[PDB]
Amino acid sequence: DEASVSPIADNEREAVTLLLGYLEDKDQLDFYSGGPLKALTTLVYSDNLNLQRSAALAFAEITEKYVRQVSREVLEPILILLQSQDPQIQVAACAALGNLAVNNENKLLIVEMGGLEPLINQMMGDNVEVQCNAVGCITNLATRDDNKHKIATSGALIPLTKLAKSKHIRVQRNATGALLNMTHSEENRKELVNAGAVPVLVSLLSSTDPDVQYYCTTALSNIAVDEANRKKLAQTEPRLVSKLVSLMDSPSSRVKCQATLALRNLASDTSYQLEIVRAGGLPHLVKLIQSDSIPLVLASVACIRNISIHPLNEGLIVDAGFLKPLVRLLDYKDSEEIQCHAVSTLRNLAASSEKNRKEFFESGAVEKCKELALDSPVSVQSEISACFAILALADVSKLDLLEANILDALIPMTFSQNQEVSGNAAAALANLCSRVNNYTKIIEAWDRPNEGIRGFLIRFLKSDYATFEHIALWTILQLLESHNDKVEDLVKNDDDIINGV
Amino acid sequence: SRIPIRQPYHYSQPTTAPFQAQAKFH
Repeated sequence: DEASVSPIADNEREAVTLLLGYLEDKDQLDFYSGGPLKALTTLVYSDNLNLQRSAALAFAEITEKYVRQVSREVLEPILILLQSQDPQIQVAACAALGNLAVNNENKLLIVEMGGLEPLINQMMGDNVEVQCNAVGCITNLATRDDNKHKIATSGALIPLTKLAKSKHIRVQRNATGALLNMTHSEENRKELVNAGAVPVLVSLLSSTDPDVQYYCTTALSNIAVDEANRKKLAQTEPRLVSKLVSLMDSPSSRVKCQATLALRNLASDTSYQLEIVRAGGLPHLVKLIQSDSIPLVLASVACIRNISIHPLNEGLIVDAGFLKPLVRLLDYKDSEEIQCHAVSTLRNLAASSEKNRKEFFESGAVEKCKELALDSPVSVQSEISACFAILALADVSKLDLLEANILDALIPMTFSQNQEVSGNAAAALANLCSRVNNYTKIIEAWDRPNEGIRGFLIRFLKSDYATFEHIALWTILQLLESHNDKVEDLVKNDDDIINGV
Repeated sequence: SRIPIRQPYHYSQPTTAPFQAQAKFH
């Protein structure tokens, strides 16, 4: 001024001394407003590199400490620090921006103020720390649904794909994390596929890093949701199935689970329904449905439910010993989904071929089904109903089913208000009465239990469902053409014949 | 031959995993 001179302007000395005053009483004072904010702003605008650095470190430590929603004016200076050429300023400023980007509103506010291009150009510089931090920012910003569209259509997927291959593990973690967060919507997945990041992920399923391989597994699992993606992946990278199968035995459990789910998503299509079995995933799954951890059980039984759709797999599936663990899973009462998956699996297995039927029966499947045929959710009831409908079409199995007192389960199910349950149960009952050598159990179940077959016929004759009236009539004719006197005079009751209208 | 037919969408339909990645900094 007049007595002395310094290299630093007086407003900035003001700022620095005030800042010193604040940094040792963080408790008491809010930093995203007022005094602290004007200090930091002044220090951002300054000529002096050291003061800028000081501001950046300040911002970084503050944002590290606590995260709240902040105004325009908290963000502008950090965005200006981002424009700096000083490496450590870049580091601190990015870290601060990400710590702020933890909070949801701040994500939208940051992206809307145009932070994307700074972050992107930071990522294309070859200082590793700023790569890690800037990519990290993109990662945290890509967790808001509003943003990921705008992030995708900005060209960030290209440096993300690039940096996902980094020899530095921190960078790779943040990068693959971002790529993962870009797989929550269909169009983001489309954009992600276009950038050619799929071969990178597929390759990085072999990463020894837990975080990286988990992120890539989850990302691929999320991509497999779309059918076009599934086809294109079946064409492009054939090795995927194998790698996922091997990942079903990973050190980390979340990886086993997510990989199993990815295999389910893939198993939605038939080519994969076969190729998973070729890759020898049946052992891992057998081990997994018998496991303790119920998410693994859920994933594995959903997966096997999808795989069992293809008939050609059937034998393999039975020869791998799946039946009794599945029947065991039927006892699980607390998870409706596991029940549904297991019973649906059984339905698939039975519906496919009539060859390993013997093994199916020997598994104790039918008795468990009979046991749950009334005490179970309508879902399970429905699948059990379909299953019975399937089994009652094997002429050689008819008398055995009848002998196992299957009518005691079928007859009440025909009261169910669910079209599938009642319908298929009635069809099964009808086909059990058709052309059997012995009508004993049919006779014994004429009135008992639950009003018996007589009650059944009487009711379904008066249904409006044309098909039901017809299965009633057809049942009657199948009983008349039974060449068994007793039953033919059981039809002498003409409740049936004046209602046979 | 008159088996009950499985609905085209009667399978375990694919889902998007709910996991969201968190960034780690300096």
